[PDB]
Amino acid sequence: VLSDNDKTNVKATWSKVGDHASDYVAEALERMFFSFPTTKTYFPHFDLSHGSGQVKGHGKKVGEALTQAVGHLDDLPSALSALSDLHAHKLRVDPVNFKLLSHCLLVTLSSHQPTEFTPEVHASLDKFLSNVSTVLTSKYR
Amino acid sequence: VLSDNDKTNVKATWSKVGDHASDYVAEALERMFFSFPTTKTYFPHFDLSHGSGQVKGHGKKVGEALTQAVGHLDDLPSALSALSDLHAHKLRVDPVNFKLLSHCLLVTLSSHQPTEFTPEVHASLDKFLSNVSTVLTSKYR
Amino acid sequence: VNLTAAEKTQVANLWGKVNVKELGGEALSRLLVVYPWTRRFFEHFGDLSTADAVLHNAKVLAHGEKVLTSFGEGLKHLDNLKGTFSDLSELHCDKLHVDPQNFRLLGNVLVIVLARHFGKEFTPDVQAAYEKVVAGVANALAHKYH
Amino acid sequence: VNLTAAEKTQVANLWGKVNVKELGGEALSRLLVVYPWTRRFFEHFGDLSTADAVLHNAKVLAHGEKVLTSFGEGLKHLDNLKGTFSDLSELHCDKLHVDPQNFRLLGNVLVIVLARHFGKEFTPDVQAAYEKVVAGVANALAHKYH
Ligand code: HEM
Ligand code: HEM
Ligand code: HEM
Ligand code: HEM
Repeated sequence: VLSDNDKTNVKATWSKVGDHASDYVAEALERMFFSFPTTKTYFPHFDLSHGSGQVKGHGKKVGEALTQAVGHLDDLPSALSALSDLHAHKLRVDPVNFKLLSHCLLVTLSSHQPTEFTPEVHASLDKFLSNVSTVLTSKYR
Repeated sequence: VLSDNDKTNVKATWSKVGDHASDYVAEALERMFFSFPTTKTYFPHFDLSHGSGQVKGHGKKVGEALTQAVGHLDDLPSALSALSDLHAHKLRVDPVNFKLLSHCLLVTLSSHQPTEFTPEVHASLDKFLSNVSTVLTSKYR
Repeated sequence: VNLTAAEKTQVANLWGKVNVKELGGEALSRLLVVYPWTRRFFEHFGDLSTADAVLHNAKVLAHGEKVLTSFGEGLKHLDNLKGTFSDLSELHCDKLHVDPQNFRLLGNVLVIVLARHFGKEFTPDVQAAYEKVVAGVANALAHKYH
Repeated sequence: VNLTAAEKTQVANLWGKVNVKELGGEALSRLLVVYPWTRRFFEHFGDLSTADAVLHNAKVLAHGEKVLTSFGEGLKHLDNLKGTFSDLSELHCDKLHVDPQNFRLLGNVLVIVLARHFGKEFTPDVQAAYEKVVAGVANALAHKYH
């Protein structure tokens, strides 16, 4: 389902992000919390104000997982196996929330890399983030 | 992924359905059109009134695809190949609608088979219908 | 919520036949078995690692009753679900931190449960009425989120 | 929709800078490329076979301009989106047979298109306000469905 062109578009995109992965994802979560407050129900233990250490820490960890996914597009179920277990057994985030984060990830990318976020690139990234979301919820039931 | 027990539960449910598949599915679809009126935007050419012959005819076809699905649980992609082409390239039903019909299929089966429709069977059937939906939309992009 | 006079009768008639303890128990039970991740909010009730523990947990069954009984309260104020469920919306958001998506999931299970118990009586039309009711209830409980 | 005074000013300030043709073209274009099943409503718009065909489709671009002009107009009535879009809502349901999920899809594309054009002036607060408006507009447009 991820075509060779979709994988090329994905790695192209993430390579332009570069060392900004952690900051961009940190910014994606804040965009999620502000525009989609229901997602905040999963972080009652976080200070969710702008610049909080907990969100920045979380952005970093989420970014690293996406970097791994970008590195293993042929076998995402195997790259994300431990996070898969975690979200299924402990975190238990309703699957509708993955789409909201994916959406805020696209807004962040698009805002930071305007000329590189082409329609076809957008299309590939949406398929990827939906793919990662499927993998992370794959063991829920 | 459907475990052995889920497949047992699906096959038991459907064996218990028997010659009622056309009637049960035609009913599901009516429950869908009336409960979820947005779904009727895909059938503007249909008689959607209560008891409809057109809906009945369509239910027979949909039941047939379900029966074939039930008979090929290990390889749904292969069994539903022609159907996933058609929904992808022609019908282009938004992925959101497949849940609405699944929900009414569960309403119909629970109504007609209350003793067989246990929490566990319920869960197995929901996973199955979600698997059918995923396969039917697998070629959308 | 926008319901016809014929639909309100249908809604009220069926609910007078509803055992809130039994169907309450079952609706919450089925939520936790069918969508196992919803068990996160009730882990303090005891062992919920399996379908069978879930079905035999006294606190899960008792909570399902409480929940259905609150749902019944909504039915007494169908023109004003927002007002009725205002305090509970604030409670679920601020204190319970429950993702309102769950309200929708519970709604769907409630319909399957009414259907399971009432057979033939739960017609496509009776269903349409309750589908509008569960979405109204869901939206109302979500309304005070922030 | 319920916007604070700060948010409404933000909505209006960003839109004054929107090139309706340019960004409406892009937004419809990106809808058809990102979510290819949406092209089912544009079978008569000529070539939509490739992503670059979509992108050079004079009728897609034009219709996109038309859509955002209407969106734009709806931003003059943020206290009453349902009344504003009531006629278009009946038209999309009864004439065009457009599954209203599509409005939610376009809303998301629009937010992304706005981010892309405005960059870092489209702050998280600015997105949040615009998220409220696109769900409000989508909601107004689905409202007369039956
Ligand atoms: C809106 C969707 C999501 C929600 C609501 C969510 C929720 C959570 C929560 C509450 C935690 C625990 C955070 C903590 O207490 O430190 C967490 C951990 C984590 N999740 Fe998610 N998640 C979402 C999507 C994702 C996605 C798309 C990824 C893939 C990158 C991901 C990967 C992770 C990682 C890498 C951790 C930290 C794991 C660890 O410490 O071992 N999550 N998630
Ligand atoms: C997941 C369960 C579904 C199954 C098993 C299924 C299968 C089928 C089958 C067997 C046909 C008839 C093919 C033929 O012989 O020409 C069909 C056609 C069709 N399907 Fe589905 N589909 C499903 C979901 C949906 C949903 C949710 C919708 C939209 C609400 C939909 C929309 C349609 C439409 C509009 C047609 C053409 C009807 C006509 O011939 O006029 N499908 N599908
Ligand atoms: C849809 C899934 C729902 C979940 C997962 C959920 C979650 C919870 C939780 C965890 C509690 C507190 C239990 C405890 O810690 O002792 C609670 C309380 C409560 N809920 Fe829900 N809720 C849901 C939906 C509903 C619905 C639809 C209603 C009907 C209006 C409802 C009405 C109530 C009531 C009346 C209480 C007791 C509040 C009090 O007075 O302390 N809930 N809910
Ligand atoms: C997002 C998915 C949407 C789809 C698939 C869609 C579909 C269509 C179609 C097929 C037409 C008639 C085709 C034509 O003009 O040749 C149309 C007309 C129109 N639509 Fe949409 N629409 C969408 C969203 C929107 C939105 C968000 C708005 C405004 C906020 C809008 C406003 C209009 C207007 C103003 C017309 C022209 C009506 C007329 O002149 O009679 N549409 N739409």
